[PDB]
Amino acid sequence: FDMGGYFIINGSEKVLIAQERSAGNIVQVFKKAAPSPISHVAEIRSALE
Amino acid sequence: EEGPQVKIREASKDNVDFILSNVDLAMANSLRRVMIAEIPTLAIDSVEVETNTTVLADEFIAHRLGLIPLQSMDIEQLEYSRDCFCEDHCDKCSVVLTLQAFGESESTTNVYSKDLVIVSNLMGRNIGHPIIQDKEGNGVLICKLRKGQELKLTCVAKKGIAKEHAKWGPAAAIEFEYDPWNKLKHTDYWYEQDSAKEWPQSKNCEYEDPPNEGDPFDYKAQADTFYMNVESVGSIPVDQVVVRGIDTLQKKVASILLALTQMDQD
Amino acid sequence: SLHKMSMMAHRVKVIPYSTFRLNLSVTSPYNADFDGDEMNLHVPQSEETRAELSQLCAVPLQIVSPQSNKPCMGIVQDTLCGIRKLTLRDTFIELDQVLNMLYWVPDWDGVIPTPAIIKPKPLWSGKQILSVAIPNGIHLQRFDEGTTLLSPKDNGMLIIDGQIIFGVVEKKTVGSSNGGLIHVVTREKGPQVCAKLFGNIQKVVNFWLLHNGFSTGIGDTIADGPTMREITETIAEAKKKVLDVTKEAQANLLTAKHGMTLRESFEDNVVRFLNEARDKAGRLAEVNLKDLNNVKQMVMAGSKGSFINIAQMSACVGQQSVEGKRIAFGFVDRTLPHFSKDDYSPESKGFVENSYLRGLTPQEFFFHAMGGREGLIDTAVKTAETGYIQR
Amino acid sequence: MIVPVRCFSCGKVVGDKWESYLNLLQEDELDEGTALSRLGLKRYCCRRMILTHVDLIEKFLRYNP
Amino acid sequence: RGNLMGKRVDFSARTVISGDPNLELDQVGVPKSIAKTLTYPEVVTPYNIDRLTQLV
Amino acid sequence: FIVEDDESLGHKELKVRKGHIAKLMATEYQDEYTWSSLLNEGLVEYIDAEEEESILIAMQPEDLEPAEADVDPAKRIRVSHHATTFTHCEIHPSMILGVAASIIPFPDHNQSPRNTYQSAMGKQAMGVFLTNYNVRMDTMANILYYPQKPLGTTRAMEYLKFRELPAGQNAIVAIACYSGY
Amino acid sequence: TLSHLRRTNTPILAKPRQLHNTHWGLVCPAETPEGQACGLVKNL
Amino acid sequence: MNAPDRFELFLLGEGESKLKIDPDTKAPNAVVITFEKEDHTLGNLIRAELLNDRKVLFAAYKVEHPFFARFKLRIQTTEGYDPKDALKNACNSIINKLGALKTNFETEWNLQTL
Amino acid sequence: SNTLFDDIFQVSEVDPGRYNKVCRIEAASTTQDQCKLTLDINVELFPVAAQDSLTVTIASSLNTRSWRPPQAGDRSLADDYDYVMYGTAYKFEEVSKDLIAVYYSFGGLLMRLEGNYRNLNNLKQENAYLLIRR
Amino acid sequence: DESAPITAEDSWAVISAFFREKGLVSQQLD
Amino acid sequence: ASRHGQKGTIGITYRREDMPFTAEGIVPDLIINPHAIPSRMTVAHLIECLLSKVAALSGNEGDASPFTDITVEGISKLLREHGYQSRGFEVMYNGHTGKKLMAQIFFGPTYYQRLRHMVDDKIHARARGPMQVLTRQPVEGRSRDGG
RNA sequence: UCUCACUGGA
Ligand SMILES: [Mg+2]
Ligand SMILES: [Zn+2]
Ligand SMILES: [Zn+2]
Repeated sequence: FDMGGYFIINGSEKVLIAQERSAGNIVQVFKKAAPSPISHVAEIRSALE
Repeated sequence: EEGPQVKIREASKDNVDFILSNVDLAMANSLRRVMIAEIPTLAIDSVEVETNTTVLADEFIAHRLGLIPLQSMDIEQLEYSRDCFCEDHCDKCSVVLTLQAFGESESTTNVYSKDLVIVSNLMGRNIGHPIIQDKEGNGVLICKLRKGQELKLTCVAKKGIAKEHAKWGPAAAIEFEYDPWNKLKHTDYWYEQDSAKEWPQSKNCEYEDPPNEGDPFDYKAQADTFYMNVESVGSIPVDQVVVRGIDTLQKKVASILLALTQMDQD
Repeated sequence: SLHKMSMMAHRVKVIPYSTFRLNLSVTSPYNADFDGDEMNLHVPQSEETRAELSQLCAVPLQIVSPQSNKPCMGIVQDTLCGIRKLTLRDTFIELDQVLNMLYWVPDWDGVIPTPAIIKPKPLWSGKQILSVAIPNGIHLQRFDEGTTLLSPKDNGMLIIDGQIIFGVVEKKTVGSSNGGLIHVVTREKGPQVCAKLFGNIQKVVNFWLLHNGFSTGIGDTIADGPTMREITETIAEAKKKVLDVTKEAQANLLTAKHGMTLRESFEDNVVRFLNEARDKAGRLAEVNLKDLNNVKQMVMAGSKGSFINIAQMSACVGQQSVEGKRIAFGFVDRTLPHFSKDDYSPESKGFVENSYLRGLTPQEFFFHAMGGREGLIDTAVKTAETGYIQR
Repeated sequence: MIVPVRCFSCGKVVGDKWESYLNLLQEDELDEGTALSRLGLKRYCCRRMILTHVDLIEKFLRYNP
Repeated sequence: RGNLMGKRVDFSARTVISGDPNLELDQVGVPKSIAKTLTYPEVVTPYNIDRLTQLV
Repeated sequence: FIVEDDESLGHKELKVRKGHIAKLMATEYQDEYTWSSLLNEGLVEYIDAEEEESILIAMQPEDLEPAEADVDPAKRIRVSHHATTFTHCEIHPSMILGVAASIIPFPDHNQSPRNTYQSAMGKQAMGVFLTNYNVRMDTMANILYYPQKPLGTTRAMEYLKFRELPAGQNAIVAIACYSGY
Repeated sequence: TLSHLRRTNTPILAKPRQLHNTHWGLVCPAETPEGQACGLVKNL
Repeated sequence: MNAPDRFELFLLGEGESKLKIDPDTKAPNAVVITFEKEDHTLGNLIRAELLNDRKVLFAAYKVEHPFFARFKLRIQTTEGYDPKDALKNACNSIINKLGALKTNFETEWNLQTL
Repeated sequence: SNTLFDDIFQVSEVDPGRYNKVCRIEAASTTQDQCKLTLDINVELFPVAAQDSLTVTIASSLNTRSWRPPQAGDRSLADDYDYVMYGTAYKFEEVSKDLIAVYYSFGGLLMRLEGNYRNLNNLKQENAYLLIRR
Repeated sequence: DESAPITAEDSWAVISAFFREKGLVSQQLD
Repeated sequence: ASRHGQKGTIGITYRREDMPFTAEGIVPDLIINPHAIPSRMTVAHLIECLLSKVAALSGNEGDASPFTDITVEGISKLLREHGYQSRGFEVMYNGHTGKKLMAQIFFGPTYYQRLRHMVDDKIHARARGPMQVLTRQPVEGRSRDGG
């Protein structure tokens, strides 16, 4: 009834947490506040995967 | 007669049921309490294991061993190992059991109650028989093992009552209920619209009459006409447990009188 | 640690079975509970240290609280509901049980009191045998609504010297209250007489509860049939009201009072009519229920719960929320894909229709999961910021 | 595991009943309220032991000497 | 802030709690094995020299 | 599921049908018709939140598809259909709970922070953890001497293998003050 | 162990600790430990 | 560690008088006796037969605390009557009813099938 | 140690509102017109419906200390009415110059009794009994 | 008739074939 | 702990003559607080007890699939057809007097969970153990008897 | 021999 999904690093059963983030390469626009000369700011994360 | 009349209804080898009428409330309650707790009984206490490779623990298996009920017809002539003045156990305060179960049949080698052999000299006493109440004559399911596994014990069984433990209780779920048609107003049933229809028409309503609705409220009557259903494990039959229980209750009230004679002379 | 009462002193009574005890009415100002929450133990060391702690920091010296000039202790859940059932007039007691409780009081005067009913038979209206616990030189008077000496409700009070003349015992006598009986006991006598008051009332109501009993269950939750039908048609007329004001919003003829636009002037009307209907249906349920409703008995006790709690468990759950608003679209135009786009029905905006009895459709379950995770957000930030503001 | 000796509330032994109840289910496949009525646990608080109890002993004894 | 305004102390005891109403308002039920290890250094006093020598 | 109306019964209907389920029942009896075969049959559609931007599900297919051309008083309240154009269908909404949070018998009645407390606590439940326990050499294993399947059996326990490997017990409970403890 | 395997981390009075309506059916709507990790670590 | 000698509920250690008897300061002829190592069984039995007499005016038991095993009973009899004699009349009424019960029940055991 | 005051009443309404055992009652004054009694009575031992005749007596005597059991061989008592109850007067509220109403508590019970010629009779005495037949 | 409109109890078998096709560490293995 | 957040600790223990008992001669094992229910409103606990009673009596098993259509009226009819009270009530007996309690008892079984945090794993007491080196203070941590 | 990291409880 073990199903696995886990490694063995030096005998330890270490288990990787699925991480979580937001990419760029999608339309992103904000509403920046009073300490700025920007009223709205668009953005990409131009990150080459 | 004079006081407590007994009118036994349906009974069995291991079932008693009786109108115990013209007795007092706390008398009935004290009786069911002493027959729960206060009766000595032989069962396995000390466990010495030599070797074990089974899938169960030594301590777990010893706990089952303790929960095995043996024959306890002859409890009166067996000593406590505390009041016996020997070296920690003898053949009048202790019952030795020895069990070696090996397996070679290659399909679920089993171990049950009836494997126990009383290697201790019982001195001709009706004690220590593992109670095969089984229809197919096997006993409690003790252990399961294979080829290389093995079950090797050396156990000592002793006396005691249901207050040290639960392992020395042969009592097994003793009931007590009086006066179904409640003229005593000891309990008003929870109800939305009608308690007589909502709450179910109970079991022992046959013997005492329905309470004749149109009457004013009686205050004088005490607790009468009790219907105490008893039971047992089978270490002693169900008459002898009521016998030894009333005997031990009588003995403890005699111990009150013993303390009174201790008091009024000194 | 948060106040003067956050530490106290008590005598030692060595026991087996390793826990730390405390009496069940000092577990209120400690703000502890029996979920395994932990307390420490500091043993003072010099002679004068022992003198200082024993003469100041013991509990009866602390009883009246400086926090808002009230008593910080009182009587809590089980003892409280038990004394609420006990001082009812119906609690007629036999002979030997009066004998047993009068030994159970640790400072009985050895005086068997005169039975208030001796017509043939010696009985007791158990307020009187409670009165032997209350020591001498007392008065209190409350006059709740129409209590003018001929109470058709036995609500209020009157005490003379340890004789309850009339009235139930509840939280606004034996708990933490402004005209607290514990307050009057401490002022008229002092701390050790107050400390013995707690022991008397505790063990008296303890024995009476052990040989009477108080339970509760689903029978305290289910209302009667036609009244549950009235509840459901009442919420139906609430949705009739929200349907009329939505169809008045469709025509856009909504007189928005100043402070908000038309949409939020519609929103406040929807929320107000919704929760007004909720609490009207809750009152309908609460006056449906009869005396044998045990949770209603706990409500009039004041141990736990509220009229809102019985209203939630019977009539309707009500209105979920996140951050003050009702449910706004995490998507565009809708809170859930099971819903249409651009819905200002309350059923998508976060109304929940049935109480905990009938259940949860999964949209309601998700709304309620939001409404609870919001509360876990607020504890998991306010512990940090109130701890900094404290220090 | 094993069915417990002396079903905890009452303490009447029911660990005798397991093999007979096993062959009663595998042999006749009735409703288990009637099956335990045949093996006679009248009170439900002890009927719970045979209706509940899960064996893991066979999946233990598959392994190895 | 760690060693000067309140630190880790001696003569300390920490456990779980439990309730009882049979005790009283100025009473706390200490375990026997804490009582075997929590202690008090009181001076030799003639007022209970018998009981103190009986304790030792 | 996929509930396009590709059958001439009139109004809109499912594309999954009972014969496919019966072929799945033959696949139960194997214990040739796998979930990959269900995908390649074109019956179930992998949907993210981005595709969930522009759909309109139906929850219970034996409720929400047809129209009404009597009611249980002690039952919950389902709302309506203020639409007709439903495109996909929930399998069973009792899958949206998690691993630990679906072991809850009857979460249909709680106050949801209590469920959150259940998800916190139920991790810490102790009993059977695995099956190779006498073989492994790990730290802090907590074997219950007598495991017990629960009385509440949510069917997620079955595929969850909880009813095969539990970690607690039953007992008998009453709810009344007894002796002030 | 199974819930430990299907668990989700996130690094950083704000909105991301909430239970957003996009989590419907994907994230367990009633699991997160207490403490400062409230609202953020999620499960499927 | 802290689970005590479990046999202290009924047996003893070194040197306990199984009773302890004292007068009382409230009323004429009131005597409190504690009984060690018994319970509500023996207590309720003694108190129930002690209720019945007219030569007693007050008698009541309680337990102190269910950790330890000892419990108290206080009796005020009438004037001149020895309260220990009230006790003696009550407990031999107890042995009276117990023996009559044993006789009747054994007779109906024998005079019935199986 | 004598009978303080006796009286004769009819009954208009017994009111068992909210209650199983204790029930209030209202006195129809088939006497001189001044006397009126509202009274919580325990109908568990005293089954009383409307229009009974009740001879209510104050009777602070049986011709303090502990109360012995009532020793069913013999007692010195005036007990042979139906109804013996015990309690306390507290306050005699002034509706003076035509009447004086008296207000009593029986350890948890309520008595209001009206009328005016007992301007000398009763007191704020601790015990104040009650004795009713029929 | 194989073309029946379904109940929810069929979906339990759907999930049955789903899980006993994959398992529960599906994204780990993927 | 239970399965719906009614976690707690073992208050005090009795044995069965002190423990209460019922008209069929059974005892409960664990009794809870009646005030623990109606604040947190965990009606799931009551429904689990009730349906567990019906199922464990009749031999079948209660559908604990959450969003089904099980009614309390359904569990009520199936319980009353066995013969206790329709909402699930009973009458238990005191263990000392054996008096009929004037109210009733709600009764049933329920799966309970043993979790961690034992009494021999939260106990800590220091009376002058060893010290540190830098500050020479009382040490911290249980496994070297910290303060 | 402890420093740090990360879990865990309130
Ligand atoms: Mg806490
Ligand atoms: Zn020997
Ligand atoms: Zn059992």
